[PDB]
Amino acid sequence: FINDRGIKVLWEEAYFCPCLNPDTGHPRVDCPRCHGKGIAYLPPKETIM
Amino acid sequence: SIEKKEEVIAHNEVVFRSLTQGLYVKEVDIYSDVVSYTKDVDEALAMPNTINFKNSRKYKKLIMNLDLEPLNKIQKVIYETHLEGL
Amino acid sequence: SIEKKEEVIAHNEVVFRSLTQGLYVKEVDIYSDVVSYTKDVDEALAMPNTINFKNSRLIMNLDLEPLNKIQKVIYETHLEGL
Amino acid sequence: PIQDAKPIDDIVDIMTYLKNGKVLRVKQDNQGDILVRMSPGKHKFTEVSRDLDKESFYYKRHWVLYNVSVNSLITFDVYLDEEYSETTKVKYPKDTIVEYTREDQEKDVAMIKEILTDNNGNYFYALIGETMLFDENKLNKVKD
Amino acid sequence: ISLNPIQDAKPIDDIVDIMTYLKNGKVLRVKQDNQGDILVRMSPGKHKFTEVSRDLDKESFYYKRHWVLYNVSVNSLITFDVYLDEEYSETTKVKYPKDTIVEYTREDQEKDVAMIKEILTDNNGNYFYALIGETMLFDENKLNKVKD
Amino acid sequence: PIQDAKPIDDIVDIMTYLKNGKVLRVKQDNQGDILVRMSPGKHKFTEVSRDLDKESFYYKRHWVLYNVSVNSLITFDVYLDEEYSETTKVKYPKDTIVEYTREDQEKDVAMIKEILTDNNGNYFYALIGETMLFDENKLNKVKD
Ligand SMILES: [Zn+2]
Repeated sequence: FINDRGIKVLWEEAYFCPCLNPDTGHPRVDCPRCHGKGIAYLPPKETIM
Repeated sequence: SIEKKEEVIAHNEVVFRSLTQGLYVKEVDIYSDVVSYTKDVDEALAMPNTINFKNSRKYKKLIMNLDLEPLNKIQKVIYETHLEGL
Repeated sequence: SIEKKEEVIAHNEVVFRSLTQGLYVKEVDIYSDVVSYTKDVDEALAMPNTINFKNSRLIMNLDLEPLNKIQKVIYETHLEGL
Repeated sequence: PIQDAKPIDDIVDIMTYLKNGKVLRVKQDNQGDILVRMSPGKHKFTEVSRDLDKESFYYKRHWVLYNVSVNSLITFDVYLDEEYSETTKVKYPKDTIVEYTREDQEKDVAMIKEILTDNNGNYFYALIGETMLFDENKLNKVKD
Repeated sequence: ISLNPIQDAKPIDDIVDIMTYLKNGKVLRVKQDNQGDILVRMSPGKHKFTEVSRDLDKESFYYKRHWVLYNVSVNSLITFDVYLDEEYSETTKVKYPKDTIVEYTREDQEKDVAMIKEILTDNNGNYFYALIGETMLFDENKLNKVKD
Repeated sequence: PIQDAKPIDDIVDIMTYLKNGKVLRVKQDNQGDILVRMSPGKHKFTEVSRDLDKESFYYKRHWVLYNVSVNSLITFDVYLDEEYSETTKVKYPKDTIVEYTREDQEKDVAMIKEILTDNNGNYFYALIGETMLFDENKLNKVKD
């Protein structure tokens, strides 16, 4: 049922980047893992949803 | 008689040198080509190289220039405790 | 290699230590006789290491093992190539 | 000849090198290049990196898990990471559609079979079905 | 008055031999933890690619297996035990496989643990078990397994 | 021999001691040890404690009701709390999977049957199916 009514979608999990400032607790403006957002992401997983 | 020893890193940043001219870069243009130079290490186009700032993007064009020699400028402070007897 | 270096002596003191237990002095009484001991090397009771003080008061106990403590702090830089 | 490429043929050799722990470089189509690696320690699993440049004091590679498909390895070209050459400065890449003229002044299409050069830097090209060498000008890059 | 010993389906641990067999085209059977047991194969012909089938039986004249293209993962092979489909079979799903440590009662009423070195079968299909240090072959009911 | 263990065999003796009111120690599997007790006063019911150390001016045991199962008592090992020994300093515990070699240089597995020591502290071990004693080095701790 789910595979039938769903749409193909890329699922990528979220995790806090190591680049977070240890003292303020807020992220670097630019880094490869996360582009200013304080949360990085894992490789995508193909999924129907 | 070093009773104890400790080391600290204050700064760790990259600095570039021209292979032939022997000068250190200080400024670049919009295209990121060198505009100015200095013969002073204390005044250079420092790129941070701490743990968080690795894998930068600001100076990719500068890095690939074969005329430039990157240097890892690192500053340290080391504390040594001596016990010299009576 | 080294591009620039300088050495300075932040402190120079005399530390008192027991001969039997091996623990350094931490706290003392009115006459400066020992009431507490500590295993730490830095927190131990200490006095300036200069002749004037020594002439100005070893004096507290017969456990005669003072220790001249000297602290060296060094500033240096490197230019490590690729 | 030129030493700028040393592709691996058998997947068995690829797996053997992965067991040894040496990094690999895996090309893609209209897409970024990939590095692949076997994780160390107790648990063995594949890891990938989107970065390509050599490790240094100012540049460190990032590794993450991924369910790499054997289809990619067997199909796509693979190299040893340490011995890979970034570019060979030639107008036409290897395995590229090209056009030429035969000995009887007949036009024909082909793909590049070999890329060669002399000691003076002049580049000669050999096409499929043509043993003789062709000048860079004599070739023509066919549009997709 | 018996049948000769029956070999157990040796699991394959080294990835290199797995890949070599696959390149040779020999069928592989993968015991997935989550979604059961599947077959894995390399496509014949020039267009090389991995294929999967859930037609989970030995090939027969009346039962021909159907193969679907799939992007089998290296990690799947490594973490999951894999067997050659020529060996893995319903013939002998022995309760106590070879090299398994089992608890057996000795004649002196003292329970001992020994590793099964050899297993065979007889006319009735029983499972005779050989234990190190003893010659007499035990039966299924006498033995016991200790886990963890 | 060593006096570090005195397990109870019959559950009847366990119930008899519980009637007398003496505390018991009941082991668990990959889990904390338990103390069990019979409540005093008019109403009789079992009580348990997660604490193990001896009562003192600085340490008091905590008791609560619980529907203790006879299965645990009959299956798990049980000791008198007062006479229990915390540890016997030996490499291998009793009833542990071990590996050794027989007299004919044949390798075999077994469990420890007895734990022994001499007056000098040297520890000897006896395995199931082996009357002779084995050195600590001669044994091998089998991995689960
Ligand atoms: Zn980040």
